[PDB]
Amino acid sequence: GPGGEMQKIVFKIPMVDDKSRTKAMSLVASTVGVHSVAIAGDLRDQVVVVGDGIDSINLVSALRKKVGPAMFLEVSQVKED
Amino acid sequence: METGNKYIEKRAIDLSRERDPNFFDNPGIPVPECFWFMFKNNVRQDAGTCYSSWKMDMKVGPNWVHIKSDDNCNLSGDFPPGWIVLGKKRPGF
Repeated sequence: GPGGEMQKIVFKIPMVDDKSRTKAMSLVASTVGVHSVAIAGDLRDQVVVVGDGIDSINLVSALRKKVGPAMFLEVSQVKED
Repeated sequence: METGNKYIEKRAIDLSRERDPNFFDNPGIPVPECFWFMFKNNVRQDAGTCYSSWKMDMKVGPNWVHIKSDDNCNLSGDFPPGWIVLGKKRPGF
């Protein structure tokens, strides 16, 4: 509700192939606070994460170590009546 | 209009000729009402979805931009030179 919204964090992660995408997904889905994650975008490299209390610092560091050169695209709150 | 003359208008990005964003409406959260499209020198970079009557921080090339949306999905922010993010209301919303 208003004041208690989920986080929305979108990364751009240049992906070699579907194997990088699978790894991104498993990593994000095993991260504390994450509710759900999707990959889409024009290059299938937009990683949309939603959740609560996600430590984006540690998440982006892990993606950079394990997947590829992740960049922040967006940080926002989910609009929820 | 005699032969050999030329005429054009200014080249305003036309969202009606843009393919939809490759979006995924996450079933756990409210469906966002807007599409956004990011351009540099009129060349599409990427596209996505966002909420109407709302706000977000988005990385637009070399600069963070604080993007506000109105109820019709018009997007405002201090975009870096040559960049823009344009919104449209999704069909049915």
